[PDB]
Amino acid sequence: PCDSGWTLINKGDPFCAKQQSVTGTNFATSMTQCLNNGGKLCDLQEAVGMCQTGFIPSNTTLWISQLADNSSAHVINCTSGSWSAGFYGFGVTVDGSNPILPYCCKGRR
Amino acid sequence: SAPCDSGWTLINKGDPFCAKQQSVTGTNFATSMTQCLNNGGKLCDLQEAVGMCQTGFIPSNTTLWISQLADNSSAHVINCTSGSWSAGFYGFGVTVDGSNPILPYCCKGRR
Amino acid sequence: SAPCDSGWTLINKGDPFCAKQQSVTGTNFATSMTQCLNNGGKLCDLQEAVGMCQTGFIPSNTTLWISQLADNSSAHVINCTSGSWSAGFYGFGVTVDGSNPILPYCCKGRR
Repeated sequence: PCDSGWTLINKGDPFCAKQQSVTGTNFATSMTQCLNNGGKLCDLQEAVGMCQTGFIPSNTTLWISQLADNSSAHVINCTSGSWSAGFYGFGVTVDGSNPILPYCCKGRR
Repeated sequence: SAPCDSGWTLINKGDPFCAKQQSVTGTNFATSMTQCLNNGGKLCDLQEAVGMCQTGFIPSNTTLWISQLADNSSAHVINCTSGSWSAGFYGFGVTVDGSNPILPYCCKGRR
Repeated sequence: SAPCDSGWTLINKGDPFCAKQQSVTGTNFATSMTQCLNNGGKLCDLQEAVGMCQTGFIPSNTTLWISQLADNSSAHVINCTSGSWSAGFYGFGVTVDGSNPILPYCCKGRR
């Protein structure tokens, strides 16, 4: 159901996700990279589903698609299956001990 | 040739989608989302709730979670009354909006 | 077959999706959402607007609503100029962003 390099996440309506980088990347760069790879930054529920599946490693922070304000965006941290929310300015690349990784999601093919 | 899974209902607003009421009891945000994800769907976003209210699939005077955070600790709810909608927000652990219970509704794509 | 319906354009950015400018004059948030819902779609989200700007579908110096709320009374807008985007927020009844009319854009899934 997913293109080469993507993974079928079986939560909600199953979708396809991919960790796009191992480097800490800012918000706009994350979104643009994912858009160039035929996908989008995952929303809140897709992040929660990937965390519940174990697809996202424990204690990992990623940018989700929601804005916190005109100059900030929300991050989701995944640890031991549970999710927590935060936000940062568009230019931030490191959420405490975790570099903020870009994760792309897209529909089933 | 059914447009939805059994237990789900086609809402003809925007691109028609499939909605289902998960529970009749007030439920917090995290449990709402987890139950929707475990029922093959996800929490309805703002426009899906507006469509379900305009169609009448959501009865008058109904408060339900939507899939947008209000801050790191809160999420938005939508109240539906007399065919019109209004937005509010509440902490994750909250299960009640005034006299109304915050009910979980799930949405997914038309099949 | 055709990826989009008559009037809608396939946007080749992110998950490729069908889009349509719903009006040429400033429209408030609620009327924008209602027009989109009544014409088979919904207000585009943040990444859909960013893609439409990066592909050139959105002309330069264009402000449009998106589907996210900034609070219970306001919604976010995206302005596209050159290849780049910026985020603002305005009350539901606002029609103009500075000297830019707030235009409604509808988005939906392909095929």
